[PDB]
Amino acid sequence: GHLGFLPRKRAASIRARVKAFPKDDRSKPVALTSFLGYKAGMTTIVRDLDRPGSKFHKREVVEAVTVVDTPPVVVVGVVGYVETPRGLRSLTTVWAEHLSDEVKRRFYKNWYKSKKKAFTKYSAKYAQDGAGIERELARIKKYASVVRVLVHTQIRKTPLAQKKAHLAEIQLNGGSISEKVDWAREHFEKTVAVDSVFEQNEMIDAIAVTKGHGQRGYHSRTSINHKIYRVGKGDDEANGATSFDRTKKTITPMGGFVHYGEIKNDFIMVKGCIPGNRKRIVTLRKSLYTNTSRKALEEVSLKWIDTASKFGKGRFQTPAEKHAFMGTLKKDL
RNA sequence: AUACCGAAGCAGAAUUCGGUAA
RNA sequence: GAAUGUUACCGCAAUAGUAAUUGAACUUAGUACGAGAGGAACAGUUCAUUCGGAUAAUUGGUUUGCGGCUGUCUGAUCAGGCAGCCGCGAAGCUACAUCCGCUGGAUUAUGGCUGAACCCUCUAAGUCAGAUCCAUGCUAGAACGCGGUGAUUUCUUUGCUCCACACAAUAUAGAUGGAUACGAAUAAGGCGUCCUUGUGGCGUCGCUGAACCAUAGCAGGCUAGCAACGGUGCACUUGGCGGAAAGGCCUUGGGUGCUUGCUGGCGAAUUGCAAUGUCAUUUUGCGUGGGGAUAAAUCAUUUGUAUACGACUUAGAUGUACAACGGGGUAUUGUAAGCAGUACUGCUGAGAUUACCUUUGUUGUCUGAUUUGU
Repeated sequence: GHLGFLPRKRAASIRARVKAFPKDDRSKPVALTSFLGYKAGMTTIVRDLDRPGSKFHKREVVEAVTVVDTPPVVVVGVVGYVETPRGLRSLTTVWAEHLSDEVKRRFYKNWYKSKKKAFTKYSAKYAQDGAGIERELARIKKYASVVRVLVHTQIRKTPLAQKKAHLAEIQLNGGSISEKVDWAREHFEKTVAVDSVFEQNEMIDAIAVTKGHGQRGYHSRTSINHKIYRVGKGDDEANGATSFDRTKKTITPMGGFVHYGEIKNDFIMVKGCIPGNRKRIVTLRKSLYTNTSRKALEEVSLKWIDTASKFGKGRFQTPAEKHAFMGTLKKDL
């Protein structure tokens, strides 16, 4: 057994705690250092191997790729940090004036029984000329060194019975922390898309809690060197609008995703599998730095995508395939 | 446990020796 | 899972566990070498084996649900009620399935530079290249670590909280004028000045704080006069600085006492020759007035990512919120009940189930007990 991955004690929460960020680039424009989303099932994808010298070089090759259910990231605040001899410390936290019901639920377990006195008087302080809630920005500018944005996911968009919001801190790539806080404030209550941070062929890393076998499993894990193959937009239609297979369909498997994960929002395709099963929230990061190897730098296309259901063994790809061979079906037509 | 140095009439391949190190 | 404020969310990390590993192919190659066969090599690329984490794209040992097969039989073909067998296949157990498994410093052995010991010297003063130690990363989080943040019982007869005054208990790891702020060197640094502004010139300081600020009044009162509007106890007000443990530093203007800077008038006694002769706050308790806000958690209900049992993850006090359904998709089966007679033929790839998604219309529910609170 691995010595580093011991003891095997289970994680304390579904969300995996991120404790490392890709340094701090003082020259890059302001951008998010990571992304948050939810994990769906898995599928299959094939692409052309442009890698030189490979056995399957310049040939179509099948690769296993998972699908991450990514809801839009709506900013709710930002957190500043200051260097100290006792380690990094969060000097001040601020919020985006207004908070959705899902965000308020995160602070409540018996939400229905509670009088729902969530963020309210704080908004009353904001409901004026600003003063303290505006001087906090100046205080952050004066002393802060690294600023982490505070965002939550649109859980109600995800097909999850649990409507409680999930929130985590994300560091800002850009320098000039004044610009960091200015951009964060301007983005208060705004919605951020995947294209604003990640991009196709980027070697992102995945971190999440492992599957529980029902103590084996249910522990946080980090997987690095995973290449994105296509930015997905499940809000629209015809997600399979690739250059090949001009018979546009949807990435959703027949009858919906197995067990759970009926995609109804943005999604992303990532090379290989991801730790943990569906219904688990997964955070994405740029993998610190980008390797210069062809396996990490080369860009890839996409073609065949499997759509047959897995509620059994799998056969039918689309409902329109059932005709001709079955003759008459008086029960239906 | 593998390799890093100096030497051999060590052309190359290849081989041996003194030190580091398990 | 027990305790410091109540509860909960997002964070930091003192600390500890460390992780990768070997071979193979191209191009540098038939190149340098070399009579000759034979055959280097850095760097750039492509794969798998040893080991580790994952998930099921596929595979794999792994809902009597669909077709029919035997027996006890309803009378009788339609039914298997009871005990199972041949094809398809999940649900999980669970691997013979798949991907991935990182880049920066200081060193040493070692190769040099400057340069004495005494021409030389990689070493004595230092330094460049350079594998063992630490960093990056991953895993847990002091449950005897820390920061920020959502809210602070509308009646315990202001209940909670911060303040003003106001009486007690509680004790001190131990006041009895003042922690009375640069940096850098110790084979030199300040101070005041000059400036043709520098590693500069001039005068000079240390050799201890054995000092600096203050220190006089019944333990510190009343009052009179002189010189200035300086010093200072205290309530305000304009503004700046301090985020490392900033929680302090002040700054403008008056207001109000003292002023021992100087000169006078008042009382000190009896504690009897002394008995620390009681003056600081740390915490907590009770009595009023000046304001501020009025919430949260457990069980229940349940969920299924979780699941040996705990635990964990959820939904709900009026909106497609919770949940039933048949429908729809999904998976499965290949000729079912009968009727058309030509000794199996059209309905009939049929009906069909469907613990996965789906909940479109109807329909039912939406209200309880306990606890917390500086």
